Amino acid sequence: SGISLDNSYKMDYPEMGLCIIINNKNFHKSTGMTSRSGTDVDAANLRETFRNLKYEVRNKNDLTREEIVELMRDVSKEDHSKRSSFVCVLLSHGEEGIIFGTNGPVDLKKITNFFRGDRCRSLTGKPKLFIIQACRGTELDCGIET
Amino acid sequence: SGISLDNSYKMDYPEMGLCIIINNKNFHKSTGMTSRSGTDVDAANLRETFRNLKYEVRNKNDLTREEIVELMRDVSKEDHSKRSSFVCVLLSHGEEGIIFGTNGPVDLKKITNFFRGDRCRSLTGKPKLFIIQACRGTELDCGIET
Amino acid sequence: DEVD
Amino acid sequence: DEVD
Amino acid sequence: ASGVDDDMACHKIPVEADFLYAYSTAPGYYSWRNSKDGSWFIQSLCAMLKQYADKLEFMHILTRVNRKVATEFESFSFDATFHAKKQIPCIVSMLTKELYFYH
Amino acid sequence: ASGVDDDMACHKIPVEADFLYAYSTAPGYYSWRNSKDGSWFIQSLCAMLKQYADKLEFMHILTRVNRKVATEFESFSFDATFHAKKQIPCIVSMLTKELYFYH
Repeated sequence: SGISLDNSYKMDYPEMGLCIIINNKNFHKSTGMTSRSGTDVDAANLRETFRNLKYEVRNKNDLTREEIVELMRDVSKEDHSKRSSFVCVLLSHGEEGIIFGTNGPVDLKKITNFFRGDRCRSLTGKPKLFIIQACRGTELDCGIET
Repeated sequence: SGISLDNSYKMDYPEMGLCIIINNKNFHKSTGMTSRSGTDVDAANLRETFRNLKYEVRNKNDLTREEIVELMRDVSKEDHSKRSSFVCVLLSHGEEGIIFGTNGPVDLKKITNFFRGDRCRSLTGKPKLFIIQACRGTELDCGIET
Repeated sequence: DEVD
Repeated sequence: DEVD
Repeated sequence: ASGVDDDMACHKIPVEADFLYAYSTAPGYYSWRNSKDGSWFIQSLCAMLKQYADKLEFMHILTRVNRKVATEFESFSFDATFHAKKQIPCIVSMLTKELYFYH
Repeated sequence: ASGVDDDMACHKIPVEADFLYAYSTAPGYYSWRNSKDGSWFIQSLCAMLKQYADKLEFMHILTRVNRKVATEFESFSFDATFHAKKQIPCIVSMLTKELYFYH
């Protein structure tokens, strides 16, 4: 055939892939975390947006730290051979490198490690996207007039 | 005039801007840091590469932590009004969020803060690029066969 | 407005 | 090869 | 030329390659959410994907998201400490190719 | 629609906006340098800029750099601990527009 460049990911597999949305709105009283009013609007918007991009959207609400880890592990263990990519959206409280389960924090690295090129072979060479809506600290940007 | 989109930075100012290269090869014995053999090849390659992109390249070798801070402060205080952008390349030892001066570490945040939109007004709205060749920790990537 |  |  | 660290007989890629982290805010910063309309970041991300997913490469879409959040939003708070604040999303790419949602 | 956090009378942008950090390696990882040829990252960055600066948007150039470093390099060390290792650069963008070095 003619010249082939391979500058863009192959996105014409039978399936675009999964879009896992973890929507944590209500937290255990014991954690002292406030309810995240408005996150349902985000979750719904994401489901519709990725639905139109042809992703298999799966939503999960108010997951504990253990449930988040179990979900990620289970998902990473699926056969993604016929999927072009993988998308995970995290909506919750957080700090630098951390996302909160309803009962406590979870290291983002623990979540993403399940999808490492050597641990999820059916996703090796495919784009793995993690969209994170959560704080990364306590600094505030005063901004500047333009 | 016709429709204007403004989707790309204005890069047609009289000058492309400065390209500051901090090349730290030799470190004070007191620090226990090894010499960075090969960094001169990087420094030279960068000078030529950015020279052809029409940047005003300025190189500095073996700067102490204090000299790095002074250089950045001085540079951020210049009038960049006629410059399209700003580029700073850091070649040295490092750890997460840190770059080493010849006599000790320097927080990357301290270096970049000088160029914040509210502290360097002549660069507000212009791209500020920091290219960093330095370690960000001690993890090693075992890789995966493809 | 609230922070996450 | 060496590390920075 | 020849060396000890290039052109390996067995091809390998980093285990950390091909990841893209679309953070809602810069490292160390709070992230803003409207209790009624949703977070500034997700609101914007969905709006840009809806409008450009069939027209632009992913990094360019995320760049539009950065501009939308940066220019169109500013916090309102009865607490002076949290009032009139801004936010800039943070694109972290370890991708090795361009990404288009269409083909 | 109307809200408390949009369409401000006085336009402002985040002080952290318009920054781009081109890291040679992923967060928490060592970065490799050939004592003879220079660092894998800088070697690659210069090669891609020389070849594509007059043809591609900056993020796309950096993506080619990611691919070059990820695929073409692998460490060689007499110390088993540091042998046969890989590296993936890390693009961190807070830019609000596309960037072309030419016009």
